[PDB]
Amino acid sequence: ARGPKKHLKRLAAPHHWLLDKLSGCYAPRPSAGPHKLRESLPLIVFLRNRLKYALNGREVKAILMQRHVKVDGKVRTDTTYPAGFMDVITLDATNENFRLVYDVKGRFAVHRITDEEASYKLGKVKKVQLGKKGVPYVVTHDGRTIRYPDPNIKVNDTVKIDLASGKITDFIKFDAGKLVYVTGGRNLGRIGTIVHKERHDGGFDLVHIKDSLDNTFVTRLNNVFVIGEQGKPYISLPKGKGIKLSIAEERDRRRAQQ
Amino acid sequence: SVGFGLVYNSVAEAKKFEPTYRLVRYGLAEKVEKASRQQRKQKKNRDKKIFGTGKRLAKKVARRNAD
Amino acid sequence: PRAPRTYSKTYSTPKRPYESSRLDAELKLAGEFGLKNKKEIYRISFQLSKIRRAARDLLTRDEKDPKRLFEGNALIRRLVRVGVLSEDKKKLDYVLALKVEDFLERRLQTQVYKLGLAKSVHHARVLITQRHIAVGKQIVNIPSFMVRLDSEKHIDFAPTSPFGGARPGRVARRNAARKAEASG
Amino acid sequence: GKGKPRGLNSARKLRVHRRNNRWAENNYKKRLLGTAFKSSPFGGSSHAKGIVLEKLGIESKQPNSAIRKCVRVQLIKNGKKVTAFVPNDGCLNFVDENDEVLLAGFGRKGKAKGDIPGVRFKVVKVSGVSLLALWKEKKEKPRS
Amino acid sequence: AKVHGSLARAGKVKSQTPKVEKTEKPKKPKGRAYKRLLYTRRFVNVTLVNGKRRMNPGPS
RNA sequence: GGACUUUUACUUUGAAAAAAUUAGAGUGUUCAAAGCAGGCGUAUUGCUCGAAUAUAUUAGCAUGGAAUAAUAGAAUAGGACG
RNA sequence: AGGAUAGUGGCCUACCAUGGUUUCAACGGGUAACGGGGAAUAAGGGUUCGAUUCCGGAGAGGGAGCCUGAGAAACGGCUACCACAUCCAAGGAAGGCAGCAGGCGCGCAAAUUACCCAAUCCUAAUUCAGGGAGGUAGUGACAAUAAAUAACGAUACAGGGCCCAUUCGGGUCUUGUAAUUGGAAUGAGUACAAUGUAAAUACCUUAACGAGGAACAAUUGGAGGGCAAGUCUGGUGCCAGCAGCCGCGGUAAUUCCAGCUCCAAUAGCGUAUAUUAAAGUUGUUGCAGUUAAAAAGCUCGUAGUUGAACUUUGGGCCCGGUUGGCC
Repeated sequence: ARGPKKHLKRLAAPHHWLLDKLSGCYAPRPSAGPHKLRESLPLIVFLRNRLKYALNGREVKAILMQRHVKVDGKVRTDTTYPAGFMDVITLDATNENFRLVYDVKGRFAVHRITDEEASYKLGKVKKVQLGKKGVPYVVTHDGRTIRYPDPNIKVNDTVKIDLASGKITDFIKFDAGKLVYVTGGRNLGRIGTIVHKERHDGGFDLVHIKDSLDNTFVTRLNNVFVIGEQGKPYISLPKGKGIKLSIAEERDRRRAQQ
Repeated sequence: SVGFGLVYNSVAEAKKFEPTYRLVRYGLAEKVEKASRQQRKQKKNRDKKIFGTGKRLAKKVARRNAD
Repeated sequence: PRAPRTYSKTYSTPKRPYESSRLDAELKLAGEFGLKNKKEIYRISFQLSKIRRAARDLLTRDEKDPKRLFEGNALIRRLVRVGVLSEDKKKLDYVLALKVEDFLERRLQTQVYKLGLAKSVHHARVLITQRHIAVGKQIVNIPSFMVRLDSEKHIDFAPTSPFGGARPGRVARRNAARKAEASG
Repeated sequence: GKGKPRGLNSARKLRVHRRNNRWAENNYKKRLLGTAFKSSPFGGSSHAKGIVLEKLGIESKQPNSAIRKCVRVQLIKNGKKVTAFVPNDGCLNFVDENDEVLLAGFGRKGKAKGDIPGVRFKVVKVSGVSLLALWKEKKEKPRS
Repeated sequence: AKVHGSLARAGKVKSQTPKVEKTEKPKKPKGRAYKRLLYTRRFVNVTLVNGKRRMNPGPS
């Protein structure tokens, strides 16, 4: 329509934000950023509909403007900034550090963690290229573009970063038999320990993946997210660890935790 | 009855953070008087059709309406 | 633009209107359970028909069909929680068989009459709508309740109305003022 | 045999054969043609205003003998001439002439109901005044 | 057709009718009260059970 | 990677198919239509499950099969192994 | 080959070959056609609708053009023409509600020329301002949810078991029948108020006030059938009129018009029109074709649909999973 969009209704906003179909017929549009539109969590929906630390966007703007908040080691004083996958946020108040990861129910969880677990993150390499003047570089899944990494670091690998700079703490390559995390599809939030893969040269590299209950499935190689090696995750993981039990098994779980 | 309660760290904190309607219904402030929203829009359209300060147009309208 | 509020009925009219058998049976039911509306009767029959369709198209399925297991167990759970069904009949065939009479006896008005706070189901109706009642610690003025049996244990008259004290009555105060004036 | 083919790659034959036979069908025809909108007087509308011109004393079809006290009408959006059954007793005296009345159909979808030949329509109002109300004196007509 | 005719006779019997008016009676029960009356008329009231349960017995 | 990979239809499985809607889990809007909230405290620090799941036509990608239907194959062999 | 484009490319030009689509329905016409996500409706299959809250498109009175700009072919921006239409101190000047309200006209058919940015969001240089986007309230019987209009004790009749079987006495208790009578019993509406909300007005709360029916008064259809509900009274006399279909009425009307009674549904009920089921009366599932409508006068024949059988069976050998089956 004659130019960029600026508005966003509810019911075009994604499902997993869990925004309610009442309460005004307009929704918070994620302004552009280092993450996409849909696999992103605005800070407004975060603060206003995950913690209830505020009730209204006016209050949230007060918060963002008084700068209790900071992402990537930076204040990021916008009410609708994309808090994407894996991302880190640090709050002086309560001295908390929340991390933005997924749950198996297909939602952005709220992973309470410490300042060092915030001070490092994870990032999937999106691609690698050679910039001008012969500077090899790569770019991640969070719009971060980084220069002079190891040549051993290639595509589909994952990096662990300092968060005071965009430099590397370490890296993990992609190969058969490594612990991963899923981003896309019915498997949103699974953790399923690569068992093998398949090429289909021409499009849609596919991967057969199963979690420790033997339970297997198949996913796209650009929807997966490698988090390190089998056993140790490089971070702390949320309730469930990407399992997707049955409706009845979860019913029994909660009925035990009545 | 059931509602929402909110205590602040102090009166000044409440005054700065809370809504003006809430403070004035508590009695902590004065509801600033305004005219009709339509009247605000009316004078806005007026001074949108006007350009500049206005003293020159005033003197010109004076010299013209003199006769 | 505001997404429109869903609405959907809770009843269904008779396919064929004038069947004397149908009319007399449902009149018996209305005149015993203290009802005003074939609307209400159709409504309850419609709920029953929905659950019965579910029962049919579930027992169509094999055993250990996890859909059958989950949904049938939840159906059992709500039926025992509401009390139309027993605490020992979970085999789904009793569910095929259950009755509008069962729903009606689990309603509040005739329950009130069985408990004896009415002397007539119609007396229960007028007491309900005049708020001389509360099933828990909050007043209710709806006959159609489908009690959950915790209410049954917790029944009493309205605390904030006579027959549970706390006030003599509107016309009670009226009569008292009348006799005060007479003595005056 | 049976006529209708049965092969697995003859759906074209099936669709076109059925298309022709649906043209032989009734409502498909008028629906796809828009008779209600292009040739019918109303334009497929449920009701229609109209102007009476005169009165008519149509005799009744057999086996019956009466006069049905109908009237002659012209419409406004179209200008086509229509008859309308003043239904009940005295209503003609109620709706004498020049009235900007409202008309509707009978209930047989383009046909006459009883012993009222040539007629598909009846009267329902008089300048915004319903005839049953006039007939039972719950209301009374604007004089002019 | 005889499209014209005796259009003068309209309103004959409705005008000629001898006007009689509705006698008075108390306002009757409404809703469930009326249906209560109907149940207790039809079943516990055995007023007309001769062979086939008429409802408006003409004076017989 | 070199390589012959004669053609299909079919059929199985999976990824994916925007929400709302629909069916449907849980949920006492006082019931209900609804909505997605709620519930529990030592009620001062507070604790806490949720917002499932299913459906998603043809067509498109991969996909195990090789029955069924056709489908060219080396015959006055420019025939394969050589 | 070149030009243009932000970019490929008949997008355009120069030159050249003369091709390209077609019954596997091209092309042309029509469309009360924007499309889809979806809605009604059903055993299945399905048929119909879908402008219409979400997605993508198109448009700003019809057309054309273009500046600015990252982004428009912008129209709540410019230029012209066309049809509209306004103010003129007649020289000239300014516009395009298919934005919110609102008006005329069109009609069968459709709301206030209101309050607020409190929220949902957006925008700017920016927390602070603006926003008929939006929310709020008003009209609102479009559709949906709940559910009042009345009830309860005793007093005159009629019962059903049981006891006495001492007769037809009681009837203990019945459950109704009632120009019986009494209470308590709150609601609708009034609220003082608080609460509600930006401020409110409404809901809930509860004071104070607010029923015995004359009270505070439930209508809409119908009573011959399908189709439940008068062998009731008066009037009418194939007239007036009723009735979807059948039919009623021509001096005893079970249909008409009134009174009474009665049934259906109920703050809704009917009526008219469209559409689905019904409808195996569109028939793929699943129609008919001797006579009920329908087998071409007969034959050939292209596309089309359909098209004889055969080419790997067999057995052994092991393996390990599901189901029961000892324990």
